Amino acid sequence: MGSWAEFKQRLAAIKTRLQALGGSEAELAAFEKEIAAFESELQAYKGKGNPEVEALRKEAAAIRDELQAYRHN
Repeated sequence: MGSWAEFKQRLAAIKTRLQALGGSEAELAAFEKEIAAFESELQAYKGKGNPEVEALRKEAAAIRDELQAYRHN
């Protein structure tokens, strides 16, 4: 419902910022602070969407490692 509506706008917000990474240190630095709130909120974003947001647990995973290189790309 409206819950997954805002979560979709966030995944797209990281697609543009990480598109540069020329600044990196000041760009994907806040990124790490994001994926962190993606787990604690994944359960508190609604009654308890475990399977629903579950798919977002596999995609957000690759969003962390690939972000380790942008730190200095």
